[PDB]
Amino acid sequence: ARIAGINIPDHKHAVIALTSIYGVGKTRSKAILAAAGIAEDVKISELSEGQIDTLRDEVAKFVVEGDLRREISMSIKRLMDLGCYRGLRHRRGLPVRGQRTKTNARTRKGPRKP
Amino acid sequence: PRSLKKGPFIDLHLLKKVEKAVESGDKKPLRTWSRRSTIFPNMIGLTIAVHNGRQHVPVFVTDEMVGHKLGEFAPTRTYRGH
Amino acid sequence: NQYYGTGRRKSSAARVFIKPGNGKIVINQRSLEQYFGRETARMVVRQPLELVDMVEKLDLYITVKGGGISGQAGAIRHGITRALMEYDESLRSELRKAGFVTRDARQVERKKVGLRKARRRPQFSKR
Amino acid sequence: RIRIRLKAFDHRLIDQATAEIVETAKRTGAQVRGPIPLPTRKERFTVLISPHVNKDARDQYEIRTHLRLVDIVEPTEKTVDALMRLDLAAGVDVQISL
Amino acid sequence: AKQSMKAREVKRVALADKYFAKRAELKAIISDVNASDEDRWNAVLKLQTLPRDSSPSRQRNRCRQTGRPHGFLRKFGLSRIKVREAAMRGEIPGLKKASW
Amino acid sequence: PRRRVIGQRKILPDPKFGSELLAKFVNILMVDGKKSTAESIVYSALETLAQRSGKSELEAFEVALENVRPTVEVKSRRVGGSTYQVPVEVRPVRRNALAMRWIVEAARKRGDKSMALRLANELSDAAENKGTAVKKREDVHRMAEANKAFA
Amino acid sequence: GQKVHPNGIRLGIVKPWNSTWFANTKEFADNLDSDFKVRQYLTKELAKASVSRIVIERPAKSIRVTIHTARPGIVIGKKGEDVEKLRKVVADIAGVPAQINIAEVRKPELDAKLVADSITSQLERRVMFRRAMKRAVQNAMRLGAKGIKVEVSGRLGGAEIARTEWYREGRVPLHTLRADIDYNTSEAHTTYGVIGVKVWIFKGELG
RNA sequence: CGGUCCGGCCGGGAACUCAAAGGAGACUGCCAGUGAUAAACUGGAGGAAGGUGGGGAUGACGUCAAGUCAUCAUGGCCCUUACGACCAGGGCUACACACGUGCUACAAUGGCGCAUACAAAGAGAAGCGACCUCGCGAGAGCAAGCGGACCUCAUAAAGUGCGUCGUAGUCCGGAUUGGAGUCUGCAACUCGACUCCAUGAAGUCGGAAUCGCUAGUAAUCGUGGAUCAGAAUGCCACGGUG
Ligand SMILES: [Mg+2]
Ligand SMILES: [Mg+2]
Ligand SMILES: [Mg+2]
Ligand SMILES: [Mg+2]
Ligand SMILES: [Mg+2]
Ligand SMILES: [Mg+2]
Ligand SMILES: [Mg+2]
Ligand SMILES: [Mg+2]
Ligand SMILES: [Mg+2]
Ligand SMILES: [Mg+2]
Ligand SMILES: [Mg+2]
Ligand SMILES: [Mg+2]
Ligand SMILES: [Mg+2]
Repeated sequence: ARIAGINIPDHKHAVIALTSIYGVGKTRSKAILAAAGIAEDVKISELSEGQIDTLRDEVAKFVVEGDLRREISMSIKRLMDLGCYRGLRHRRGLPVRGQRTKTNARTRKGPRKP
Repeated sequence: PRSLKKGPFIDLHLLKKVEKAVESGDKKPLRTWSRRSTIFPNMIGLTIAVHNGRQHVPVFVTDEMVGHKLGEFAPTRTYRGH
Repeated sequence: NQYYGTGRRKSSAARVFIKPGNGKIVINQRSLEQYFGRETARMVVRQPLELVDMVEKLDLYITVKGGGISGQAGAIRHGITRALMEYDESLRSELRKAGFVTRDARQVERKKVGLRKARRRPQFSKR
Repeated sequence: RIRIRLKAFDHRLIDQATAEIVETAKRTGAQVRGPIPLPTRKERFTVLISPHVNKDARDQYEIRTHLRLVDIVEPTEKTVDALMRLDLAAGVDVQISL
Repeated sequence: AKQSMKAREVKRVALADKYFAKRAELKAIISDVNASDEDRWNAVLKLQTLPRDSSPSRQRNRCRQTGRPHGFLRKFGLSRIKVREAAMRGEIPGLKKASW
Repeated sequence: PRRRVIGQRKILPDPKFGSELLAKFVNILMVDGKKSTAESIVYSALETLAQRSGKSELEAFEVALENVRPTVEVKSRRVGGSTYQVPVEVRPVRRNALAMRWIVEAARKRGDKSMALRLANELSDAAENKGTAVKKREDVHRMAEANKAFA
Repeated sequence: GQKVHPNGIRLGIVKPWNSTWFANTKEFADNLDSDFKVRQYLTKELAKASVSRIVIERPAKSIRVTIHTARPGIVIGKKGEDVEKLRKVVADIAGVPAQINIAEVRKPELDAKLVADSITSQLERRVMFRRAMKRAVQNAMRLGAKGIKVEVSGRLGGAEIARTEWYREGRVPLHTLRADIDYNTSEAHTTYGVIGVKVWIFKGELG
């Protein structure tokens, strides 16, 4: 049960199972399923090889898994290089998107030390 | 951000100044306050001194800085550490 | 002749038209089983009837605006009770005992400035 | 045919005025479909009673805008004329619409 | 507020009144989907050039007695406090201590 | 209630069985004012019990309650200064209620999947005295018993 | 500070509104502003003339300003030249063609506002505040108030610490909504700053 | 009641809901007991409502030289080619950190998916903006209607009925961040909201401690308003469940 690199859960329903792939969430999974011609309810158990192949192909059509990671990462790197406000934020480990830092930055800040 | 129908914003004065600079090709960093202005392709190569409230931080305009606003490369707050 | 009663409970305003013979409950041009999916509401609607003599003894065309489900049901019940009273008048003894003539005066308590709801005060840090 | 809408803030005043208007209508012509009560627009304004801080302290004022529909459906020449000039006005907004 | 602030507000109001149509037209042009790009750009430029105090979104609704930049009410055009003062005195028509 | 010794509110009896007690139980179970879901769950539990026990729907429930129903529980005093956990013979109206609450708590605690199922299981345990509610009851009794010194 | 304004709490009950008119959400604010301005003008002008309650009623795009004053003769002047000037200025202020009525305040010692004004005046011209208050109380009693309270506050006789003194002769039921609690305030701008004079005149119970 | 587009939509009808205006009704008035034969209390009937029926408004003399000279007024002092005024940009959104008040969660009384029922209260002409078309969606285009019991915001959501997930850091959770966008507005970099796709932290009910609430209350579910171009998990209201 491999698709676009990584393994997919054998028991889980396709819509959800697909979501395991980095670069597909729910909507994209659904789209993929539609493209294939498969229902959402079916599992990877009771799913044919030919059927799988089509799905895989569909997935390939999107920028997914390692490629996506490479892209996003690259963007971040570029930003950092630029030294744009966003870049600066990224470098510091502070909220990029314009949040308060006085309090509640703990995701990007990390778990508080003192 | 800004709508695609509305067209990417640039401060008029800076646009004019930039044009002049490009026309001449004379270098010499442009004093700018309008930080709210998308950098253009024509702005690449120039140095623009973007205001940060206090001073005009000189940003050498690279090819990668285009769709960004000027103020992005011109940090206003001067924080180091606690 | 249409023996009738106005029924209100919470924000609902039911109006119950009783007619003798048989027993079909029409709520907003829909059945009792259709309109109220919940059993409790149905029970409440039927309660007064149960208390009094009814099996196939009087039909009841009713319409209710307002409120939710439970409130609506209550209103309907009230209306029914009223109708019964109008019909007979001697049924009040039983109805009174039940606690059914009583229009349930409980409306939602207004939200009050300072308080987050009717009574819930905000959280109190003393120091 | 004649749609007369009375808007006012005091209810007694509007009732009196409305009554007067109805009287004017009836005598001079015909028909008149009575003072119809329309829903009172209640305008809740909550304001900080205090000049500074003390938010839980407040005054909740309202402006009850009372509506009255007269509705006349027989425009006699004498009668139609009369409602514009003769009626007079206190603190009421009268909107006649044909 | 300061007298100065009030004056500024007044000026802004005046400018809006003046330029409403001039700037409105520009805005319309900008909006226009079935229209030229260059024209749109020009319009935008013009708008930018125009005095900013002529933009209605640069007006702060102040209390028409005090000039307060807060606690505003549009029904009355007043500061909350001023409304209260008026309300008590009977100087706002129909307004009264509401309870329910 | 410093002054106001008052009459308690008269709940509507359960729609399916006409049981006040059952209604009360359902109410106790309920959270977020979701009687509808809660009552359904309760019903399901009852059904399950019936399937398992084979006696009845409500009788079984009653039996279960009985085995988690505390005869005596503890209550504070502080006469001189230190603690005195005086046992008190709890009132029969309250007694049922307490038991119900305990049962609910047990259900909440339990590792089974559906709430209703858990509740049913708890009930079964009570009937055969070996669940969590029963344990709690036992503990309470013990507490009372120890402090039977004070009376 | 926690006394609801006696006028305001009774505004639908036993008190008339000063501004008595209708307006939609667009113009209402404007109208209010106009009223304020005209009130201000009258206040400034009819300061010597003992004015109490200036009532504004505007039907059919035209103001009707029912001024209640203890001296009509001084506000009227000769024939209506005094009035005319006032009326014209009101019109100018507002926009609409104005009117300006001048109601006589018989028994001005029972009108609260007038009393307050008098007290303030006394304070200004450098008399014993307390004495003045007492006098006011007496006058009200004489004239036939069911009861009166008056209350001065802050910088009384040039005292550094701010005292708040009040005489309440008779019955002055502020909680009773049906009570005609005619209330008003006035600020004396003395050499030692403001002395703020409140006064409540329970003229009678109503039904 | 007649007619059928099975829509109160149309003749009509003034009943019912409903809409306000004026009333009646609740006062321990009546019966019983207790109590000094008093007040009253306990109970009872009738009554929709019962003992202040519920909720509000209503805050005594004063207290804390409490808060506010940044609403406003105001004594005093002080600044007066500056502590005044205009502008642009920046900041008030900073972030080792500590506290407060919220929201969202940790899940199966749940989520997700489809179908379907039931509100109340409001707001709205530089406004609200159906229907129709485009747009996955935020929204865009055309554009009636309505200063509004008419039209619009606006399909209430919990709920209910089927299906699925089967106790996992999961189809829970949504933070975060990357990309693409939409709208507002001269302008969204600092620094808006919302959308789409992707990403999918912590978190598995919380130490000491601690708060709210006695009924249509808490809890929960949504909905509106104000200010406001835009921008609420805040505030102010509204009903549902309970
Ligand atoms: Mg994924
Ligand atoms: Mg609620
Ligand atoms: Mg000033
Ligand atoms: Mg603004
Ligand atoms: Mg108060
Ligand atoms: Mg009282
Ligand atoms: Mg500036
Ligand atoms: Mg701040
Ligand atoms: Mg709004
Ligand atoms: Mg999820
Ligand atoms: Mg973890
Ligand atoms: Mg209480
Ligand atoms: Mg807004």
